Amino acid sequence: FVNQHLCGSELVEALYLVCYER
Amino acid sequence: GIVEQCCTSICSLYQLENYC
Repeated sequence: FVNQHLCGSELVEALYLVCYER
Repeated sequence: GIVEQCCTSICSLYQLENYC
């Protein structure tokens, strides 16, 4: 993902990663 | 918005936090 376009399910995957809370 | 910034252009992952 580093310096890559994030769309659709790839964007979704990134959002879950950033937003997950323990 | 964030979708255009991340999908059409490039965004840092830190920019997605505001949408949690």
